[PDB]
Amino acid sequence: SSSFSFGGFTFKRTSGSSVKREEEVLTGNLQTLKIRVHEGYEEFTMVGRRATAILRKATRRLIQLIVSGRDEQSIAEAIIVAMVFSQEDCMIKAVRGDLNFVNRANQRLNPMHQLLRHFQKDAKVLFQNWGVEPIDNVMGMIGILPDMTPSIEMSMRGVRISK
Repeated sequence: SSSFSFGGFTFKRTSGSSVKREEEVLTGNLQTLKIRVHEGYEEFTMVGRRATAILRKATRRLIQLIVSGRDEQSIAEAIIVAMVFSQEDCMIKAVRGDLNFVNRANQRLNPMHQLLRHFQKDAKVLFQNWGVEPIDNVMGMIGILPDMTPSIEMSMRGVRISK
């Protein structure tokens, strides 16, 4: 039906539904945010000049993120955007400080953009609370660790690398 841009990446759905839903979450700084949650399985591609990815997800959970990029750091940039987009609660909980990002008109960025801006600042807490898991490298799936170390043994939950 159509694309969009978020976090410096063009998104493009390739399966799943666009119904809305409101939910209140609580950050790790005890601030309340009101977010628009897509309930159901949806699948997107993500494209930016130094990385591209496939993102599969369901309700407030990332199923799978396969990413390719020029290197570890361009790959990390794809990962942070997908984690924020996932909307998972370990993501919401990784927030420190109040989020009050604004445009040049002193209007609030929307809640999703509040999260994105926070984690673009720095994703260390995000990555450390996300969860790691074993990988099968007999299937060619490369892993990446919370510190950006590539590994053939583990990876941050749901994340795999392919270039």
